[PDB]
Amino acid sequence: SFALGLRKDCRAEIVEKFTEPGTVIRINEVVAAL
Amino acid sequence: LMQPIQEFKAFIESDPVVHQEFIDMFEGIQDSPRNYQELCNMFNDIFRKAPVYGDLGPPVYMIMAKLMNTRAGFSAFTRQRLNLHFKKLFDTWGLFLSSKDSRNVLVADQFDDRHCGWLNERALSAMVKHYNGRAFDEVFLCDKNAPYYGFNSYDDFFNRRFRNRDIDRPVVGGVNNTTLISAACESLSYNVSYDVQSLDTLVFKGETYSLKHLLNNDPFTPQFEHGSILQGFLNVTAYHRWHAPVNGTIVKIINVPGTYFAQAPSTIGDPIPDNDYDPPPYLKSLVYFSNIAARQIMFIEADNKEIGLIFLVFIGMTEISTCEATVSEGQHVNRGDDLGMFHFGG
Repeated sequence: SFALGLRKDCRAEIVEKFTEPGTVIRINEVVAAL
Repeated sequence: LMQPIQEFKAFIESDPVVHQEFIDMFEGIQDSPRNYQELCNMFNDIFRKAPVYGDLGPPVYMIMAKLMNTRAGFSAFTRQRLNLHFKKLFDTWGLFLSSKDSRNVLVADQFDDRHCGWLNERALSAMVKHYNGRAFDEVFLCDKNAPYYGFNSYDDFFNRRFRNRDIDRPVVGGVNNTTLISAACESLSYNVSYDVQSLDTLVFKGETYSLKHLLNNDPFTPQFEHGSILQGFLNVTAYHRWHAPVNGTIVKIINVPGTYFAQAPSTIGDPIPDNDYDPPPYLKSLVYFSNIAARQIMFIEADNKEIGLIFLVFIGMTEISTCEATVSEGQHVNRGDDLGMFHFGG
């Protein structure tokens, strides 16, 4: 398992589709963006 | 029995409380293992051979799941003293899984009604499910004409690299766009949490992060108070290397000893499904045990100041709990480069 951590002051936002458990995460694809 | 299992058994017997835990955890179990002695004997078989394709999880997990699902088992598995032995057991196993002899599962042979080798088309198909019609030997770097597809050990196969990431797993938007953060592991979405915090104990609010625990009281911990966390789960057949999520500098790598077989206490006693669409209690515990499992914490300073300091935690699960970094503190990396990988081990 792995976890990515972002600060509150970080202007990047996790991509909403990944808040649904079970969504496929293709490595190198975008999971958060400014 | 191999010496590490001997010392493991001797430890169980050395402390009457531990010993009692290794009795109560088997209460009413009619199948093998039925006691801690059979457990040790089955370990002695498992650690001498490589895993095969077919089960819902790796082989130590499979024979441990019923034990993990008891109070007695959770108590035992949350003692740092015992976990030192699990570490040595799995490290010993991982030696074999790095050796030429572990290639014997890298075959197409069907082994029984439910299990087959890793080059069998059933398994080959499963491993490229998400690669959009491309085949195993296109996606991963191997030799489809060589024996064992060219891998020199099971671990080599387990940590197979991509033949051409720009086709199959591109750095979306390109390494030059520093406003994007990439997924570090081929995985499934597991949890996202916002406004994360620290807890004084991990009790009665199972499946909550505690920054202080997750990050092992690092001096950087306060910077991530109120921040957010995305967590993924890697299937047993997934690519198991780590890629850099940003262009940036490795600030700090910390290796934290922890648990292997601790599920969330709130799930102790839940049913262990005899299928595969239903998650067993352990696989409903990933947020909880990210706080306490053997893990590696990696702090990265993104080149883009608006992203800044980020962290990655690579979280072990049962026998797949070794976290090898292949980068060094101070090194620079681009989004998509190797950070390291998982191995069978402690």
